[PDB]
Amino acid sequence: EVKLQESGAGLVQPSQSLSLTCSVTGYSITSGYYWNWIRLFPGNKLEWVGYISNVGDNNYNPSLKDRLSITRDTSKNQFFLKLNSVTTEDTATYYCARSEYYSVTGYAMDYWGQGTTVTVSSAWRHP
Amino acid sequence: DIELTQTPVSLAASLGDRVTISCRASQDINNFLNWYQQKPDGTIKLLIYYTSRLHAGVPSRFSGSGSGTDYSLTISNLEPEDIATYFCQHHIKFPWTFGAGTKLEIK
Amino acid sequence: MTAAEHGLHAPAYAWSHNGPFETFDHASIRRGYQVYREVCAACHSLDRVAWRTLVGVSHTNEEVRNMAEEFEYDDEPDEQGNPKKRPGKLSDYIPGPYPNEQAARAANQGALPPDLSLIVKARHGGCDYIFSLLTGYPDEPPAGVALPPGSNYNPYFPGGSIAMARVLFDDMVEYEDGTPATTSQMAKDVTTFLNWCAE
Amino acid sequence: WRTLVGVSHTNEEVRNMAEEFEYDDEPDEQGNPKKRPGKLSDYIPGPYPN
Amino acid sequence: KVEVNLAAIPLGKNVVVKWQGKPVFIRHRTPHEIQEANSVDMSALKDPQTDADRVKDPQWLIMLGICTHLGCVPIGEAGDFGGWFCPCHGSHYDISGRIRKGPAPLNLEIPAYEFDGDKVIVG
Amino acid sequence: VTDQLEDLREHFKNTEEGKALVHHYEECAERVKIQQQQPGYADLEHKEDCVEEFFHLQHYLDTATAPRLFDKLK
Amino acid sequence: SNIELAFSSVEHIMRDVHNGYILRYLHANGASFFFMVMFMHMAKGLYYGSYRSPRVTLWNVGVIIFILTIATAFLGYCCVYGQMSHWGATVITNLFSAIPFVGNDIVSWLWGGFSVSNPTIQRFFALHYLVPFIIAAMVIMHLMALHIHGSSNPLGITGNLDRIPMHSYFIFKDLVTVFLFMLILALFVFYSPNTLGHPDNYIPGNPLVTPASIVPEWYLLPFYAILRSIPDKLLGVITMFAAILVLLVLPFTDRSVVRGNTFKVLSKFFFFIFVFNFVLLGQIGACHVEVPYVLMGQIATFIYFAYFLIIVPVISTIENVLFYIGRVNK
Ligand SMILES: CCCCCCCCCCCCCCCCCC(=O)OC[C@H](COP(=O)(O)OCCN)OC(=O)CCCCCCCCCCCCC
Ligand code: HEM
Ligand code: HEM
Ligand SMILES: C/C=C(C)/C=C/C=C/[C@H](OC)[C@@H](C)[C@@H](OC)[C@@H](C)CCc1oc2c(O)c(OC)cc(OC)c2c(=O)c1C
Ligand SMILES: OC[C@H]1O[C@@](CO)(O[C@H]2O[C@H](CO)[C@@H](O)[C@H](O)[C@H]2O)[C@@H](O)[C@@H]1O
Ligand code: FES
Repeated sequence: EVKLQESGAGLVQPSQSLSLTCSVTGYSITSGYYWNWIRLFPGNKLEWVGYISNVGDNNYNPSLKDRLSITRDTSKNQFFLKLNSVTTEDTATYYCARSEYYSVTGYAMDYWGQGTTVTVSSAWRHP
Repeated sequence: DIELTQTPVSLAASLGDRVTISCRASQDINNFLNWYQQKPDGTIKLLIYYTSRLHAGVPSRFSGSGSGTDYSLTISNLEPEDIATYFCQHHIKFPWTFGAGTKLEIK
Repeated sequence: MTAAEHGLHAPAYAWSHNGPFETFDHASIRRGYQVYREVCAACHSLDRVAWRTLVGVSHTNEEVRNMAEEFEYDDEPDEQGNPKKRPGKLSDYIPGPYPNEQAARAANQGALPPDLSLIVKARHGGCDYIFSLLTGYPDEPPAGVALPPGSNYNPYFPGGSIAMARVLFDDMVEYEDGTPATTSQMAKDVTTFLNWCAE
Repeated sequence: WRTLVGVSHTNEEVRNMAEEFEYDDEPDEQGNPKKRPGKLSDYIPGPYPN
Repeated sequence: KVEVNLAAIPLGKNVVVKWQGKPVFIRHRTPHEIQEANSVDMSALKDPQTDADRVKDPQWLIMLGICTHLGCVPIGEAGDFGGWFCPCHGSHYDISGRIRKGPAPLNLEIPAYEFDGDKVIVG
Repeated sequence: VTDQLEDLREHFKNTEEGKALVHHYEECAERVKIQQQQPGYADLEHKEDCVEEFFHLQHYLDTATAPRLFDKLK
Repeated sequence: SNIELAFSSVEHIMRDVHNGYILRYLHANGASFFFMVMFMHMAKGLYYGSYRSPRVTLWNVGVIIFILTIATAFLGYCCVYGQMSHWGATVITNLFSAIPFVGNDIVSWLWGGFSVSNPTIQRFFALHYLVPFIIAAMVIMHLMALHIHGSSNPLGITGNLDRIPMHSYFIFKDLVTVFLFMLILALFVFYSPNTLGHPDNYIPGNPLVTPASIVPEWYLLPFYAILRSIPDKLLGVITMFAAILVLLVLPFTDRSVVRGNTFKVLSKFFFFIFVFNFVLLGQIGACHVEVPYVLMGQIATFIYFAYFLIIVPVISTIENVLFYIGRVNK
């Protein structure tokens, strides 16, 4: 079975970088399809962040293109999310998801990570 | 960027009946529209894809249909419990965009 | 292979033609033809059997001539080239119920009833299997068995799911000689007729 | 029909010639007989049925 | 070329049609079957291939019913991988028609085809 | 005149062996009837059936009725 | 031979031709008998060291005849055009697709089309008519090789000190088995004519359906099991043909100083191990590819080859030494 396990610090200080990781099991990241990152704002609204194809190509939402950097590690079969210079605007629950692709039906995010609530705060937390 | 408008914007309904949500894109998306279900606990599952295709595990009571710019997500009944927020997204062109959402509650 | 997949083993009945010195029981063959005509013929062809072969086996020359004439066959076109029909003759082969495979399947929910001219030799079990199949339909399938819509349960058929439903029921035929037409009697008689058709 | 191709006519010309005639096709799902236009694999048809 | 009416084919049902002397398999895959088809790790396949690279519409599996080992016709809804089973030397194919076990070296071949309304043209 | 095979089958379902076999099938049937009432039965992939029990019963009946049936027929 | 008329023409032979059923049952049951006797002929040779010098040529010609006979029987079976005929034709011709680079072209050439069709059956019948004549010519070559050295005997020693003319003695001794053979063949032909065959061959060939009950002709089963034992296409085909060709290594792997098994305890034991292993291979072939038959077939396959390549040379060497130290002393 396919599983997406998310991890990473769910609390970042403004101007810093948000680093999230998605560990995939039961399916190789290089085999095919697209590996995405999406966010759910407090007002309960979703926004597609971007992805990294099975070949290693990127596709970022122009609304964040200049800030994000979605990379991957073939050996560990996991992809990452990096959002530079965060603001309280970036506060949301981030999710990683696999997007299938068929020539007739198009794209569809079938497998979703459990989600990670990230809070852009000045508060201190024991690392 | 294409923008979808869901309606009714989060409206409650009774368990002993059906409900029909809808999405309207600012452009022609050509049936490339999917529906998602975000449960209260936070878990989000895929419900419908390509306007009417049902995903694995979703009950046959979930319909979903449309074309051009107007689409819908018809349910047969809320029993036992389908209380959660439903989001729609197009994938005709990048970047992909989601709808406002429609939180379904009980009367 | 599971029991269901293989199909229940057909038991050994005491056919009177079993054994090196035994001929077929021709009264049984005759009765079996009647069962074929009145029941099986609606869905099953007997293409490899010529009318004339029944003569001196199960019917008289006159009887077969009369049976053959009840059917129509394509004759040679008339002097103007127009198509014409003619009554059947001894040289003709017993006609099937369908004009083609498409029609056959359309009349049986997609399934094709096989020709029965060689069925006894074309199935493991021979007469025993044919007989057990015809008399082996339970009123209901065993618990936990999901029968595909349009199918019928029969343990003797590999997989248990067969497109043919039970067709033999007590007294559905009136035997010319007075023999009680029970389900097992008809199954025994028609199987014997089919064994003769094959051999 | 196919034999005329590259001998006396083009593939296109022969295809158009073949399609002017009707040939027996496989019966439909109901078993009803049906016709179809000729193709390159078909043989030139005669004027009489018999 | 050969045409098939897809509208006449119910959900979990297999259809076999002739094309150039060979049988062509057509299955109307269910949602559960579609997920099963795209949720297998390539490491478990001797002939690694995604389900998307094999079908255009996830709902319609169209392939040549010719076992790649020695040419027999695999039996539908059989085998240990929820797909097809070749009775000749025991090759098992999954719900995407990929080879999973047995002597066959490759997944069932996908023939060229195109959709047109409620029907598909293979050729 | 009722069916001779039906009569013979009914007779042998009543012997000691016949009754033990019907009992074993009936026990399996009840167990299956209960499993079906349970929530999420359609999603199990390991649903038990009573073909094996039914086969044991039928095989026994066939072993007894097969050598006797034709003496009752014409 | 036309693919649309083939099956029916055999039925025509069974039904309309006077004594046609006798001709057909004799030909079909005769083929099975041909193989049973051939297996016994080959086994006798194996047991009595008939393959040993000066009869290596005789043995090799015999192997060629074995191959031609199997090929002939295959071609004939295809002519019935029943379900087993179509699928046997498909699988066997496909064996050549394993040849690297040109395999698929060879198969298309053999078929004369996209698949086993009219061209195929018509050429198979033409070839089925031809090969038996090639076999007859090879039998003449076999007899010529036998004639220059004469037959061996059960003692494995020279027969030059006491010979008796073929005429009368062996002419009449051969008659005894000729009648026994005919008696047994007649029992099958007239009383149980389809026992050695497959019911599926009474079903016309269908290019779209391979029956789940498909099984090769009984005499091909051991070789079929050997092929099935290898979980690789190419190696399976290679190993199966090697099972026949390995017969050619016997004059070289038999290291014994005496001809035959009559006076050899260990060799006699292992010969029977080989015989029953062959029967087992045949039984495995008649079974489905399931546990524990797969492993059994693989072990029996190893044993089949081990006999020629390991058991015979090792045992024959041990026995040479045993014969030496069991009498000589110092
Ligand atoms: C590529 C193909 C490879 C070759 C395949 C091999 C084919 C399998 C064998 C075919 C069956 C034939 C059985 C083997 C024939 C026996 C050979 C032989 O020559 O045996 C001689 C032997 C005793 O003879 P002696 O000369 O040694 O006696 C000494 C007297 N002072 O005689 C004896 O000890 C008695 C013979 C006992 C018969 C054994 C029969 C078992 C056969 C099973 C067949 C059943 C199949 C369903
Ligand atoms: C007593 C008269 C009949 C006899 C002797 C008979 C016999 C048979 C036999 C032996 C088979 C082959 C099963 C197998 O493949 O092993 C069969 C199949 C079939 N029969 Fe009949 N039959 C009779 C009447 C009918 C009737 C009246 C119909 C149509 C209403 C019918 C429809 C079929 C069908 C559809 C099949 C295909 C089953 C399958 O492959 O799943 N039969 N029949
Ligand atoms: C159409 C098939 C064949 C025919 C007609 C044939 C005929 C004969 C005849 C008449 C003999 C002498 C009598 C006897 O020992 O039985 C002989 C001897 C022999 N044959 Fe064959 N044979 C055939 C196939 C084979 C095969 C397939 C092999 C081996 C693979 C073979 C190996 C031998 C050997 C080695 C002998 C010598 C036996 C001895 O004297 O020790 N033959 N054959
Ligand atoms: C134009 C002439 C040609 C191409 C001649 C070709 C001859 C080839 C070989 O003869 C020398 C070949 C027959 C011989 O291989 C050594 C046999 C042992 C092959 C045995 C054989 O049989 C099968 C069979 O019979 C079947 O029946 C329905 C089905 C089969 O699979 C399902 C097989 C099969 O899988 C094998 C290996
Ligand atoms: O297609 C036949 C159709 O009949 C039904 C009616 O309930 O099946 C019942 O009758 C059959 C006739 O013998 C039995 O074989 C079957 O087991 C029994 O349930 C339908 O279920 C079936 O589709
Ligand atoms: S032909 Fe399918 S496994 Fe050999």
